[PDB]
Amino acid sequence: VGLPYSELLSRFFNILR
Amino acid sequence: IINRQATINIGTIGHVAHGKSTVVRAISGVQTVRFLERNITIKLGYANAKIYKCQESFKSDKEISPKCQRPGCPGRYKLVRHVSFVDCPGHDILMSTMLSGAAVMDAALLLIAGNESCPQPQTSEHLAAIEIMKLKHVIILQNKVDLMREESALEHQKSILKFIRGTIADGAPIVPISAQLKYNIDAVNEFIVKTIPVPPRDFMISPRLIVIRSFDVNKPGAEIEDLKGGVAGGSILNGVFKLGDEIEIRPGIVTKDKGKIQCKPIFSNIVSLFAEQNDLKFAVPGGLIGVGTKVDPTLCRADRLVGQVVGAKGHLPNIYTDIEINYFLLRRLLGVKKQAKVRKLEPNEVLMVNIGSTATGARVVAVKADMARLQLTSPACTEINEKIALSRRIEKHWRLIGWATIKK
Repeated sequence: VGLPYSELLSRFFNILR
Repeated sequence: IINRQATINIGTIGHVAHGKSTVVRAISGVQTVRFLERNITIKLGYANAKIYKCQESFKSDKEISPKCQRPGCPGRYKLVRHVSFVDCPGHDILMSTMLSGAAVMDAALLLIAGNESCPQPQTSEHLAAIEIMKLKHVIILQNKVDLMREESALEHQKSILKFIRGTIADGAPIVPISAQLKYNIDAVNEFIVKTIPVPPRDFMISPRLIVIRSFDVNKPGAEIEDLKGGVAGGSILNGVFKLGDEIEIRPGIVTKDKGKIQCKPIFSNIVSLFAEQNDLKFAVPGGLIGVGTKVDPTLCRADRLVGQVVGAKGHLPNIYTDIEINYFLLRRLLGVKKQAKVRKLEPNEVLMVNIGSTATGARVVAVKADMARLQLTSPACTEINEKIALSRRIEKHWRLIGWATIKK
């Protein structure tokens, strides 16, 4: 199952230096 | 806060120069053992993590600090679990240590970097090993994501998904985490609680201990009249230990060099147990404990005690020189950079057989179809059945072939 990964990825993209 | 020891063993796999130690550091805080006398014995280090939950959103739930001040709620964290990390290196030369680590492991963590190539043989080999040695709880982690593009990472993920379908691991969670920037570890922590449960373990089972690392407690500057005993860094799968028991190291030792050897297994009484940070009376199985015994500090120095079985007084296991194995072979070789077909086993050839934690060289005598007889150079012990990984030589260094079980 690969569905809540996308949200996590998005979050990661959002929070960066 | 109660000082409870390790409950379940979690191991981490990857590749050289990829980043595993850094990841471990990010997770916990206390620096790894590796990175002459102290720590140096094997390839695996020693780390400890904390699982404390704050339930009073989305992914943010678990934390690394004992006091909750970061997310919002000022209330104290609830005690869930305490875990010990077994970090095994992913190098082409050293694999015995990794194999040893695997035997004790109950949970696995895969690490693949983003910027490098998608199909790596070593990682595949590791996965295969995990599949073999009764492990199904696998979490896939992406290491270097910050240096990668928006769609490239997605593509990589897709490729990974495509790859992992026919394997034993079916519902494996995938998490992207930064090692150098320290982010998204909360999700990982949450997953640790969610997907992986603790297997049933009871007092009734006979004590069995496996020693991976060796320690000598000697400090320069101080006088000799203040000495400390030899410490054996050993992990337990089954059997609860308490302070004040007799322990024996099974395989045997050479003390005299003319004259036939007849000396018994190395007997030692427990002096002090080193778990997590501070000494404890009871030893709960499912973690690595520095068992300080009456054994010599000179014996626990370097490459002498790597993967050896330890038993308590009042129990008798068997020692074997000739072993009866039931093997199963794979189609194509894993680990080679190019893939080569696996040949049928030839009589009289030096092959490396890894029974649980032991690193032994064995020669084949008779081949039928499924049953094989092997002659060992260095002594090995058998208790129940044990999980075995087989390795052969074709080009320069060792390559994995398949799995085996002892029929006794």
